[PDB]
Amino acid sequence: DVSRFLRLYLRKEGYDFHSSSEFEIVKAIKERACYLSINPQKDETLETEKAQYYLPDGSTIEIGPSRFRAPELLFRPDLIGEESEGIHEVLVFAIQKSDMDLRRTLFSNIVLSGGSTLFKGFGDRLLSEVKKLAPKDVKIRISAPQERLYSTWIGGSILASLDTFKKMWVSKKEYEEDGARSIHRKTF
Amino acid sequence: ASLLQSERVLYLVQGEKKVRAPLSQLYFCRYCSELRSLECVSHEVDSHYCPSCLENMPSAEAKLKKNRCANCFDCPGCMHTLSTRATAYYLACGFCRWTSRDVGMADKSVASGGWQEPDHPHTQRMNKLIEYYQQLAQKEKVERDRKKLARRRNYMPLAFSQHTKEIKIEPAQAVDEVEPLPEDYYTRPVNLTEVTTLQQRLLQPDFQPICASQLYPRHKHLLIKRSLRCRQCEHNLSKPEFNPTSIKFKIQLVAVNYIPEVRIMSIPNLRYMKESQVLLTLTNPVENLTHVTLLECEEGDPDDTNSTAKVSVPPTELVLAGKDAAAEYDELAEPQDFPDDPDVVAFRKANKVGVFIKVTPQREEGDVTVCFKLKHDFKNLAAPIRPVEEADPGAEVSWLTQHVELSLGP
Amino acid sequence: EKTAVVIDLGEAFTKCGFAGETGPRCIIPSVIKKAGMPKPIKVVQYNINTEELYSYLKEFIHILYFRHLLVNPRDRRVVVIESVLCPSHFRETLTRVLFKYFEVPSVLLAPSHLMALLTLGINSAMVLDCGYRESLVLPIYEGIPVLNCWGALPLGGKALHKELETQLLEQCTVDTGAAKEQSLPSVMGSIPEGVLEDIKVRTCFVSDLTRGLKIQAAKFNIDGNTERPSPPPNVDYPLDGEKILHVLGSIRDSVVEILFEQDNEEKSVATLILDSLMQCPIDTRKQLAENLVIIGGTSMLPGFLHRLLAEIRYLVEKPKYKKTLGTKTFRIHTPPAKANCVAWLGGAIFGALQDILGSRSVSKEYYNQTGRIPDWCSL
Amino acid sequence: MELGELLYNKSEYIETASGNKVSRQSVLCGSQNIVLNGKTIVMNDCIIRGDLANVRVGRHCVVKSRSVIRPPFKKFSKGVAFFPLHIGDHVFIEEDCVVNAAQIGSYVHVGKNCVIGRRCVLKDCCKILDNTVLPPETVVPPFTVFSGCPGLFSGELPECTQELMIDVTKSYYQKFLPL
Ligand SMILES: Nc1ncnc2c1ncn2[C@@H]1O[C@H](COP(=O)(O)OP(=O)(O)O)[C@@H](O)[C@H]1O
Ligand SMILES: Nc1ncnc2c1ncn2[C@@H]1O[C@H](COP(=O)(O)OP(=O)(O)O)[C@@H](O)[C@H]1O
Ligand SMILES: [Zn+2]
Ligand SMILES: [Zn+2]
Ligand SMILES: [Zn+2]
Repeated sequence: DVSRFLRLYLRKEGYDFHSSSEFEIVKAIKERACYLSINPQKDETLETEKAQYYLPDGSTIEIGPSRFRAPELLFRPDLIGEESEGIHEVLVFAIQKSDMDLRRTLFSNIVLSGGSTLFKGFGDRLLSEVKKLAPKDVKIRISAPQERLYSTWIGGSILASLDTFKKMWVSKKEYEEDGARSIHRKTF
Repeated sequence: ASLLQSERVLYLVQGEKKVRAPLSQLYFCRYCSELRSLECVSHEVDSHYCPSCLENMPSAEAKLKKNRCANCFDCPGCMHTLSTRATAYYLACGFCRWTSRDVGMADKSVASGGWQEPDHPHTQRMNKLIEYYQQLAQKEKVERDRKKLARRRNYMPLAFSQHTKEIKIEPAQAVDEVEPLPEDYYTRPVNLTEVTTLQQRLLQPDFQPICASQLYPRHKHLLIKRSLRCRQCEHNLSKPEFNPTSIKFKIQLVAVNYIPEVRIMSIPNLRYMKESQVLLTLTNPVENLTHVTLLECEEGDPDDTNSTAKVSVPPTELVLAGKDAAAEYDELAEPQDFPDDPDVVAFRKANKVGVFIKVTPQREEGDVTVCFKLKHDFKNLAAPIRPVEEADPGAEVSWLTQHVELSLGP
Repeated sequence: EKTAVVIDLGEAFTKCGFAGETGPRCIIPSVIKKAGMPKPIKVVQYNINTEELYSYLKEFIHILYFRHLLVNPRDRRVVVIESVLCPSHFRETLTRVLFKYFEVPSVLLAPSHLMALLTLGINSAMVLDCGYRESLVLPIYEGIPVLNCWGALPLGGKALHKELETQLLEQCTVDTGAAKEQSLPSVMGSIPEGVLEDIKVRTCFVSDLTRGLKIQAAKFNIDGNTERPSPPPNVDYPLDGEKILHVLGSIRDSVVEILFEQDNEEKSVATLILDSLMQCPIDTRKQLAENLVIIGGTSMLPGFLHRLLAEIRYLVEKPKYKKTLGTKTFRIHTPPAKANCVAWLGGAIFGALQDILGSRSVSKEYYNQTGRIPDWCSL
Repeated sequence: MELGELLYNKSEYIETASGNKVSRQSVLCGSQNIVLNGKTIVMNDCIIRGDLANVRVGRHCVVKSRSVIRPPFKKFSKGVAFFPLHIGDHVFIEEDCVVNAAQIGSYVHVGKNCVIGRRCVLKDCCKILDNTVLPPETVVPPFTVFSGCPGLFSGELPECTQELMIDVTKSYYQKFLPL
């Protein structure tokens, strides 16, 4: 969705990426150059450098203000007009929904996973946006690993290696006899 | 203007926006001391007139008639003013032989009064929509006013008194299936004469018709009489109330009618070296001037400069006699004979002085361009004086520098 | 108060006139004839230096306010119609020209799609805008444009003009008038845009879905022996007087098909409505589908509205759109003014509302103070 | 060339009388009805026919070579006759130009090889560009430029035409001398 919204803002800068192939280079532009400002309103008033990005053909494009106000839509999806909570909100709401005793320990242990946390100054913004929503004088540690993109797989690789995994999985003969539920019931 | 290439040697304007324009196009501002361009100055609207039947129409009548002449018509096929021909009248063009009979408009008994353009097909639906939105906009105004005076009051919506005819337009019905392209278009020769081009289609925008027989002749477009007003200065120039069949200005003001105009009388060789003779005529009756300055070093936008013009000459006092003079009537001593200046000054006729500039061509490949500054004693007369009652010595003392850019043929 | 002027700066043509009128007073090609230049430069050009764009717009607005319209710019307000996602620097420049140079009282930057909706009177409707550069669609639901569910493809005038030029150069048959009665190919390296536009309008038309679907497979030649319908007769078009270009019948009904061609991606002018409508909220589906609006001069092409509405109902049955948009009744609105001048007419209807105009519109006193035009991007 | 008017040396053969210079090469069939009050120039191979005319020309009028000034015939139901044309003061007709115009205004610059139509009125301080066709019974306002095969409003002239055009025609006359 951030890649889709960046394409719209790039057309508002005057660079069209209409083709499905041309959507892939918008994802590359996003991954290369898009920084999350701590205050979005101050960076908008400030005149941008307009940092040049080089395309596959060789042509240059000056991204400018589209760079920072594209990934902002994660933290504030109402701006474009998508009815959602937001990345700062879903984290806090998930902790607040859980029992009162655990809230402090769950705030004290937050782990960032996936590729859409690697945005430059994501941890800086999230910490600030969580703090104001979360209760006052509570310790908030957002422990990002160095391998966020490949964290999900490494977990499976460790889980798979354990002898307990031998019990957890569903055998081919089990699926034929037990039925369809076999996969669902053994999931957890 | 065009015969002699006025679009060669240009004068510079001072302010926010710097522009290089011919002196013929520029205007001198008398309120202050700074010549300004047609671009820099603000434009106004004085009078409307028809280019065929020259009739000065008022501003109010134009708004009703949609900036058009009732009597005159322009042909739709080609863009030219039509003419009434009799047999009992039909409208015909001179350039193309398009008639009013071709499209099938009936001949009128009366000459001008009979002819008319059909009413717009969606004019009734228009007024109904305006009145609906007008009533609906009025509700928003009252809501916005009530909200604003409540904020201004700052009473926190305190209920002192009790709070709280309709116009309903029917929305357009959506057709289930739009009319298909007629089966004629398949297997039929297309004559390009019968169908109309885009240009002549778009001149009639209210119902732009594909066929020529539908395309009616539109009324002739009224033209404008421009009046210029500056940012700092108030008035500048304007036109009479009878601009139709008149070449008179109510207030004549132009850069050529105050600042001394420079012209390249002779053009020498363009092969790396030469000596060019340029004239410096005065327009004012009695004044003084000097082309001393060499446009400094990398100041006053000398980027166009592709040569080193010396013009190492002191001031020369020239005067204009507004009268039909004979060939060498009288020889003045102090003006002409005393500054002989045979190397510098080429010739000195009435309101004329030729000057030799030592240019250095072929510094670039080609297109030789020279920057030089010209000074003149501007009798501004800014202070109140009736037929030069005041001395105007401080005014005459004022030296106005115009950064000229002469461009040699090359 | 005075009747506020309406301007609508487009790549091909600009609409101009006064508020509370049946249609626009002047409609002309958006170009300027500068001294030295043989072909006149286009006034709206995206991705250039601001100073060069400022001079072109200053030159153009001057021609509109004096030669075409006859009225003082400072006296009365402006209603600038411009499409949604119009480049930032261009809109910033256009306002800066009107506010600084001309010193207009107040400009109102209306989106073309929301203005097109007012002309009908209906509060909610889907709006397709087949223009010169890009054919854009934007669902408008009860006054609120839904930017979330936008859609655009480069299948407008420019893409059609380029396709015509390519086809004519392949099957090039001109009678120069110099022993050129015999078919002479590519005597001129390029054809000027003014000619191509006139050929498109007069000669070329939009085919029926049944005939068009055969034309697509015919030129493909997908394991079939001459499976094309019978074309129309060849039309002879004059080029620069003496040179007579014989336009092939195939070119007339094949040039248009690039708009309605699937091209594997499943991205046509037809698909763009259904692609947008499927992405819209579940409650809004049935209201938007029932109220379709087709503006833009590209849709004026003869038999475009029938082909589109037909191509829609065919693409509905396709398995992708069959689930969501299966049992939906697609009905087109017929606007009061012509397809080209629907956008303009909205701004005039809006301009007639003096009370709301002054409030919504950005005053010069605000712009001189701030120097920040409000946009749908963050403030 | 760069504002300054250039030298043009005339031959011995030319009819110089009371300031008015008329090339002997240029026939003017009908010398009775045609009249040249001022210091006019008519270049070689030019035509000024007396087909029931009254061709009055300006103070400093100029007509370049291979150019024709013929009066138009008025298609009147009462009587069909040739309408007498009146060339204004300080009029500059360019080379190879065709003129079938009735009442040409003062201080005008008619371009090269440009055909002006039948019964065509031109008001003072106008300019017709080169390779242009003004159709029959057309009017051109002051401070205007008409061009194209249609012959329609192209733009406006410089404000200072009245003062400027005087210099042009008088300079050309003064500069145009015998060899
Ligand atoms: N270095 C990066 N900076 C910013 N965004 C990135 C970066 N790397 C990946 N992304 C974004 O994250 C996505 C990768 O998501 P991923 O972590 O693979 O998801 P999943 O956990 O479902 O496998 C990319 O498509 C891109 O949009
Ligand atoms: N009346 C018409 N009939 C057929 N085609 C037209 C007509 N008017 C315009 N067109 C074509 O459609 C295009 C419409 O573009 P337009 O909507 O005026 O520009 P923009 O999208 O920049 O506002 C033109 O470029 C032209 O090729
Ligand atoms: Zn001034
Ligand atoms: Zn008239
Ligand atoms: Zn005509």
